[PDB]
Amino acid sequence: ATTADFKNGLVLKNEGKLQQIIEFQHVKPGKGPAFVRTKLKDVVTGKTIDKTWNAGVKVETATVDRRDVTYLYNDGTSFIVMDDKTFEQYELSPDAFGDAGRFLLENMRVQVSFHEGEALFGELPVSVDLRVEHTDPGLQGDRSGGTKPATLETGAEIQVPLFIETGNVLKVDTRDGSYLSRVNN
Ligand code: NA
Repeated sequence: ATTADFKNGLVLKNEGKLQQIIEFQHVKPGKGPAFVRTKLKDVVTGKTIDKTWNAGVKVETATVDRRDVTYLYNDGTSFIVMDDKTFEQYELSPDAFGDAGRFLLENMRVQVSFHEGEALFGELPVSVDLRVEHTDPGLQGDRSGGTKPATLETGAEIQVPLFIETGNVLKVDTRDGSYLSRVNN
């Protein structure tokens, strides 16, 4: 409706794009009119910009419908994906999950967001369990502290503590590709 309606995660229809408010601030400069600064992220492209607004100016929002979805596979071109409730099978851009698509497994439960029935983007869980394809031998005398590169079953690489071995199943933070913990048998 207006700038007063601004909060983080709110998505605007603006100059032909759909842009999420990542950060906003109402500003009273103490000389002249108030205005708003918004850090905006194109939800599709991921490109972020800084924009300013005349305080109280009309804005137009998009309702984003979030659907619980299962990732099936990569057909060489698209991510193939099934809507959990409807069981409908459709294509997503390989980019639709950002850098975190790095960590998609077959049959991973994900969320996809829509405006007027068109997929905008997908999200993995914050934590996912991925197996180690390869890392250097485990060192239990912590003897090499620090971390070593590990290659996950997806081909994604992360830093892991020295005690990790090939075949270990790790918990991984998808927000920044960081080691969380080792899953036990
Ligand atoms: Na992939």
